Amino acid sequence: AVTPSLKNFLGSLIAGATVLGGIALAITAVSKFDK
Amino acid sequence: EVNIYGLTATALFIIIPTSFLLILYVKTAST
Amino acid sequence: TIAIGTYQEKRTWFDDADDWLRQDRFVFVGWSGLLLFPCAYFALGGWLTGTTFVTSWYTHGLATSYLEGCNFLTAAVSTPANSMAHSLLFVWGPEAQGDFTRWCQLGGLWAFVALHGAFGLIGFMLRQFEIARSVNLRPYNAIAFSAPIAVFVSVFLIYPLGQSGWFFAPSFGVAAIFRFILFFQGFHNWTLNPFHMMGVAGVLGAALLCAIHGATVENTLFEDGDGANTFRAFNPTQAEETYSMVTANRFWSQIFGVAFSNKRWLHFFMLLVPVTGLWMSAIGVVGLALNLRAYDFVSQEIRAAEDPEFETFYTKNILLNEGIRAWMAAQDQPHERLVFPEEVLPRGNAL
Amino acid sequence: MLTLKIFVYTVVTFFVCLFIFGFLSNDPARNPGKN
Amino acid sequence: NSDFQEPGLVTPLGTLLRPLNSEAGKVLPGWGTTVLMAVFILLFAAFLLIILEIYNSSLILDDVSMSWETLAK
Amino acid sequence: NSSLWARFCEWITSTENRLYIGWFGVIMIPCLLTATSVFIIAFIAAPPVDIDGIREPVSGSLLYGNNIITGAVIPTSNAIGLHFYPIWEAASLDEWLYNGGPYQLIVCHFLLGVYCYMGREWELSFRLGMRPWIAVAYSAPVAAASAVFLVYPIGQGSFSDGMPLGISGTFNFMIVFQAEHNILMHPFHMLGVAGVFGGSLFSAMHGSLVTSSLIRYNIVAAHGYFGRLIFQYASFNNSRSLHFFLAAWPVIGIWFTALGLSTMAFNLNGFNFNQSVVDSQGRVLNTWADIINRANLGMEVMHERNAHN
Amino acid sequence: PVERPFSDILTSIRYWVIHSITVPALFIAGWLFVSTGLAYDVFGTPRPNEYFTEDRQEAPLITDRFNALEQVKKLSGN
Amino acid sequence: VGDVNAPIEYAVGAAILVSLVATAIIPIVLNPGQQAADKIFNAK
Amino acid sequence: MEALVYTFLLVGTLGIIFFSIFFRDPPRMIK
Amino acid sequence: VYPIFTVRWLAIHGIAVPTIFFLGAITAMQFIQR
Amino acid sequence: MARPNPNKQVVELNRTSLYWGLLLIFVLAVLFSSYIFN
Ligand code: CLA
Ligand code: CLA
Ligand code: CLA
Ligand SMILES: C=Cc1c(C)c2cc3nc(c4c5[nH]c(cc6nc(cc1[nH]2)C(C)=C6CC)c(C)c5C(=O)[C@@H]4C(=O)OC)[C@@H](CCC(=O)OC/C=C(\C)CCC[C@H](C)CCC[C@H](C)CCCC(C)C)[C@@H]3C
Ligand SMILES: CC(C)=CCC/C(C)=C/CC/C(C)=C/CC/C(C)=C/CC/C(C)=C/CC/C(C)=C/CC/C(C)=C/CC/C(C)=C/CC/C(C)=C/CC1=CC(=O)C(C)=C(C)C1=O
Ligand SMILES: CCCCCCCCCCCCCCCC(=O)OC[C@H](COP(=O)(O)OC[C@@H](O)CO)OC(=O)CCCCCCCCCCCCCCC
Ligand SMILES: CCCCCCCCCCCCCCCC(=O)OC[C@H](COP(=O)(O)OC[C@@H](O)CO)OC(=O)CCCCCCCCCCCCCCC
Ligand SMILES: CCCCCCCCCCCCCCCC(=O)OC[C@H](COP(=O)(O)OC[C@@H](O)CO)OC(=O)CCCCCCCCCCCCCCC
Ligand SMILES: CC1=C(/C=C/C(C)=C/C=C/C(C)=C/C=C/C=C(C)/C=C/C=C(C)/C=C/C2=C(C)CCCC2(C)C)C(C)(C)CCC1
Ligand SMILES: CC1=C(C)C(=O)C(CC[C@](C)(O)CCC[C@H](C)CCC[C@H](C)CCCC(C)C)=C(C)C1=O
Ligand SMILES: [Fe+2]
Repeated sequence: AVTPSLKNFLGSLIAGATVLGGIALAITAVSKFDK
Repeated sequence: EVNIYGLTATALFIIIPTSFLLILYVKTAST
Repeated sequence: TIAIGTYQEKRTWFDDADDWLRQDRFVFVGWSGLLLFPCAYFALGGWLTGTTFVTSWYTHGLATSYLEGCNFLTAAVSTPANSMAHSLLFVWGPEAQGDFTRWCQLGGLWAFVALHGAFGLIGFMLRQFEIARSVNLRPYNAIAFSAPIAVFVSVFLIYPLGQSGWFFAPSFGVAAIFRFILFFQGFHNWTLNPFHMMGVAGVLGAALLCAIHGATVENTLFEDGDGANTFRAFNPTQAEETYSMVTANRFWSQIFGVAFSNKRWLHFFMLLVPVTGLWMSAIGVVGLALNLRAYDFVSQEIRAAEDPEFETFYTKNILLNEGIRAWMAAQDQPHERLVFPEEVLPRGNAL
Repeated sequence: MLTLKIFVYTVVTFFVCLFIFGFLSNDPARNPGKN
Repeated sequence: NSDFQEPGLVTPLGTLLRPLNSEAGKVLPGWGTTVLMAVFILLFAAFLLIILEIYNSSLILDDVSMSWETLAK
Repeated sequence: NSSLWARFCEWITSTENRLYIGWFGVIMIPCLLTATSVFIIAFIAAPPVDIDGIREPVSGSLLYGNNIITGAVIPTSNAIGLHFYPIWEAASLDEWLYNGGPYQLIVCHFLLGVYCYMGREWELSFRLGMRPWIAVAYSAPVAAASAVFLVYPIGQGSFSDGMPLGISGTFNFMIVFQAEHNILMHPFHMLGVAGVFGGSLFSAMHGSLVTSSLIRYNIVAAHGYFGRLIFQYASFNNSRSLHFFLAAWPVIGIWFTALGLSTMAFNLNGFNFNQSVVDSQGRVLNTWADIINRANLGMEVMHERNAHN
Repeated sequence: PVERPFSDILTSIRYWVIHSITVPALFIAGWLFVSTGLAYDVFGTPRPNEYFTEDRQEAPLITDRFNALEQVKKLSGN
Repeated sequence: VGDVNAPIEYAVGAAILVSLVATAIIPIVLNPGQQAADKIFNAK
Repeated sequence: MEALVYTFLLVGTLGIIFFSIFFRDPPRMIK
Repeated sequence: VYPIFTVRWLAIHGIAVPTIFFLGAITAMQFIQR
Repeated sequence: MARPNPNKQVVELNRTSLYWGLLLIFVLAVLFSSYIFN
């Protein structure tokens, strides 16, 4: 069964993926604007 | 003769590096 | 055959990202910046927030915050309680369950700061490597920093990992660090361990070298300026050195007995001393983490126990350690629920 | 031990007199500079 | 030097194993297959995190008991 | 020029000797030689000494069951207090040993030797054309040693409070301060710790940059690295100011810590934050200072004998 | 594209117009944050009169890992 | 209990004094650094 | 036995110090 | 010279805003009767 | 027994290095002998 701790862990995985994607998008957009 | 192993350890640690360094110095000084 | 050189292909997103990151601005971001800046920023922010608002009432039974009326020397970010043995104390973890107030109360802020700070140190080392590669210099600053990172890793992660839990790691503060130092002096006899002796020698020798080199260089300058002050008689584009090596060499060969005759060797010795000292100290604390302490000198203990009329400073140090332990464990370790009656507390009156 | 006292006093006086008569024998003018 | 100072010794095993040590320095154009490596690295990191949390009691699973008592299965 | 005095002056003042002597040399040489001779002899084969003056001798010589770490030369007895106790003042050599005269002998001769070494540094610097400001740098360790070995006993009133010449003696010395005066919280000791740590940091980093720059540029190349590493552009762009800063930081730190120890000799104290936080109704909430104070209280209680037979 | 010198902004008018009305807002926000009592609620720091609960007259102790939330809620009296 | 004794009048009075003393000296400390960084940059 | 070992080690250290002071190779590299 | 919202702007503001907030908080804490 | 190896240098150790090594070993022995003997 999906224990609450496992649900929280999957949520943390999603949040980390979101943070990394945000950083990547920021660098990409800024580089494209400047070049 | 107390802690014979300790005495042997001290003697080896004082002799082996000293002999190695002295042999190296004599070998190189010939150049 | 189809040979190839370097960068003879079409440009890619990676090329644009690299070009933007490695620009010339007031702040050098670089690739290591992505890992360094966020982590260090959050570490500093967490420390300040913990020292300003959060308290340690429910972990150590103390009051450590400006909101509670503590000075800059007594405020600190206390470690989590001993019940939380080695949990990483995530906000979403089984302990906090997602409540920020309870997360702060239990003491996960310490783990937050410690982890993000360790990753910040890694990022800083990578930044030094990146700068050195960019400007084409050998990376010796990398090793010079590899020393303190090793010391930090040892003290703040390996020592608690061998003990009961995070409760015994340093708390980020001044009075907390003093408590830590006294705690080792009492329980481990950390002052008698050879590794701390070597570290002390290394640090003191580093200070000595700094002072002596500065004094010698500043007291052997060449006459290349009419003004009374020698600071303005120099520009960064000088060709020759600003001080006479021969005169300093003769002076220190006639005063002390042995003197340097090679700039590279001198500055490399400067680099070498402190790094070795701190590495040896780190190894010593690594050993202590497993309660592998140099405490006994069993022969002296046996001789002292045999007859009371034989006292050396070592026995007095042992007695002082006993006193420290007995009198401080009462409130230093609340989870043990220790209540020593005044009859049993060690005292010099009873020897 | 009076003899030891006498010997120590004599030695100390000799050395101190040597030092004093040393620094008084035109110290400042014996330097590598010329002025 | 000529052919790096004349040819070396020849042995049957050397001749047999020569093919495995011939194409030195060959490379593919572009980035090749770095994206697959990145995906695999991410999956490995996730697996390492999962095991680390399982062994640290930060991720309690129904089946695992996480104690010496599991030896009495 | 050919007078015996002239020949002696030329020999003492000559710079062709392997080790320069000078007049400060003629003073310091016998002092330091006597100090080291007596120190070695007492460290090897000295008998017990009653430091506390309660007929409880403390053994510190190697022959009496001791190592390098646990050996030392015990300071003089508490009965002598601050009196002057030369060898010819004691009734007999055995009593002189029992009371602890060689500590006084060593400390006096060594202090004179270090002061004359300070003087000889300037003397040789002047004989060569160098500038005379190395003695100022050397004053820091000399000041600290003079404080610890002479000023603290004067303030406390006895030489038994001096630092025993050993390792475990030094550790006991430090522990007794932390018990009595709370040195750790004194601002001057904080400045001393900062000076030592900053000196180590600057030595390591200066060595690293200089070694990296030196290629088969010394300051104009590494400055580009430093300005962008931790920001802080155009801070130490002059090669002379940098070395002056190096020479200045640790010396000032050690001066401040020595002055702090001297002030503690007259017993003001370190800081004291005991019971500085109280809630309503008057109850007391513990802070880290209270734990430090508990450790200090246990230390002090252990040290004092009180009941001495 | 040259990272205008700080001197240029120092003499600007819009810079001062913005900052002289913005910074005081932050300062007053902090003052009201720690004055209204929001800090105690947000960060869980007990008030001076909440240290010792009616039924408890000593420092608290968690002595529990997987039920630390309920333990802390009970000890704090909330 | 744990309320602030002082009123908001002093809050604003001190805000004015500690807000216009920090927004005008943060660019004066960095000016040397920004002036020297450009000299270091675009050179090597 | 321990005392003799300690004395020998200290004497050896002092002897190496003296030899370094008095029998060093001349520093002709830069002088 | 013209564009704003650069790296320097973000870097300075990030450490500037919380500093002012915390200074206000501490100044307010000063005037508590305990 | 096949061909002399071109990569063959010889180690060199000046006197200062020898003094440093002797000092290091003797100092370490001084520091550690008491602990070894207990
Ligand atoms: C580069 C910057 C950086 C770095 C290195 C870290 C690192 C860390 N943070 Mg910090 N953090 C950051 C930025 C950063 N953070 C930012 C920007 C914020 C604000 C949003 C935070 C807010 C924050 C909080 C509030 C907390 C942390 C915590 C942590 C620690 C736990 C890491 C973890 O499990 O997270 C998750 C990490 C990952 C998910 C790794 C990435 C792996 C990806 C997702 C793989 C995906 C592949 C695939 C889809 C997965 C398949 C499996 C499944 C889905 C089927 C760690 C030391 C926690 C901690 O330890 O505090 C005590 C904590 O409580 N951080
Ligand atoms: C003469 C007295 C003396 C001296 C010189 C030393 C010397 C030393 N001791 Mg000490 N010690 C002594 C007596 C002494 N000891 C006594 C009598 C005791 C009682 C037992 C102790 C107890 C003791 C303990 C318990 C410990 C030491 C440690 C050390 C070492 C410190 C290494 C270091 O700098 O780490 C400090 C540096 C770091 C941790 C690096 C962190 C740097 C980060 C990355 C910077 C962060 C950025 C920051 C926010 C920027 C702000 C800058 C701002 C401050 C300006 C060093 C060899 C420590 C050690 O090295 O053990 C391994 C240690 O744990 N000693
Ligand atoms: C991180 C931990 C730490 C650190 C880094 C320090 C650092 C320091 N402490 Mg503190 N201390 C600590 C923890 C710490 N302490 C704790 C926990 C305690 C309580 C247990 C103390 C208690 C304490 C006391 C009580 C004292 C210190 C002192 C000092 C200083 C010692 C170095 C000095 O000034 O000597 C300077 C150099 C000398 C004293 C040596 C002089 C050398 C002479 C002049 C020449 C000798 C010639 C030699 C014999 C011949 C050699 C020739 C050849 C063989 C090489 C330094 C600032 C001392 C201090 O401040 O000094 C005033 C002091 O008195 N500390
Ligand atoms: C008291 C000890 C001590 C401190 C505080 C210190 C501090 C520093 N040294 C640095 C550098 C160095 N240190 C070096 C050698 C040494 N440094 C030493 C000892 C120290 N060095 C010693 C003994 C050596 C000899 C080996 C070198 C060789 C370098 C450098 O190259 C570098 C430099 O250029 O400096 C000029 C800087 C690294 C910046 C940084 O953190 O990156 C950013 C990373 C951050 C901010 C993450 C850290 C987060 C920390 C771990 C969390 C806790 C933060 C709280 C504020 C803790 C407060 C604790 C309370 C008790 C106050 C920083 C100014
Ligand atoms: C009976 C008796 C004898 C009693 C003795 C009892 C007893 C206690 C014995 C002592 C025991 C003992 C030896 C203890 C110490 C043991 C110990 C802790 C060892 C640590 C060893 C160790 C490996 C530590 C690791 C760190 C380490 C390598 C430290 C090195 C320390 C060190 C040598 C520092 C340098 C010291 C020093 C004085 C340097 C000065 C250099 C110098 C002359 C530069 C001058 C100079 C400046 C210029 O600017 C220029 C230009 C020139 C040209 C120039 O020259
Ligand atoms: C996508 C996230 C966007 C930002 C969110 C706000 C960030 C600021 C958070 C401040 C603290 C407030 C409390 C939040 C905490 C909180 O409220 O969590 C709550 C949330 C859900 O828990 P529940 O409240 O549903 O649980 C209740 C019960 O069911 C528990 O048994 O937990 C998660 O799913 C993970 C959330 C992560 C949020 C942190 C984001 C960062 C993740 C780590 C990133 C690492 C990057 C590594 C790169 C290599
Ligand atoms: C009146 C004053 C009398 C002072 C007497 C004491 C002088 C001490 C002489 C130290 C010699 C150390 C060996 C150097 C061996 C040697 O030949 O070094 C020579 C070396 C200079 O070498 P070069 O610059 O020529 O080398 C260039 C390189 O590229 C290699 O060629 O000197 C130094 O680097 C500084 C040495 C300071 C090191 C100080 C160490 C102090 C240790 C003290 C141990 C005491 C133990 C006590 C036990 C009870
Ligand atoms: C089982 C078989 C046996 C195993 C053991 C074998 C051991 C072999 C020997 C290993 C050690 C060799 C050491 C060589 C020593 C040596 O000759 O070094 C010389 C070397 C510098 O060499 P250079 O770069 O000048 O070389 C230039 C070339 O021309 C060759 O000289 O210094 C170092 O790299 C660090 C040396 C150790 C650190 C020295 C300073 C710090 C320690 C001294 C502390 C004194 C006490 C101070 C506190 C009181
Ligand atoms: C919440 C949190 C977070 C974050 C945080 C942060 C990011 C923070 C920051 C913070 C900060 C960023 C802070 C700052 C602060 C500052 C301060 C607090 C300052 C102070 C200062 C002072 C106190 C000064 C003084 C002085 C001077 C210098 C001038 C005059 C003189 C005197 C000495 C008076 C997160 C979400 C991630 C997670 C969870 C937790
Ligand atoms: C020419 C030009 C320059 C010089 C410039 O700085 C910008 C702003 C980009 C950005 C907002 O800084 C993007 C910052 C986002 C960054 C990628 C996030 C990850 C890295 C760090 C967290 C950034 C903060 C570092 C700072 C604290 C030193 C633009 C748009 C331009 O056109
Ligand atoms: Fe230098």
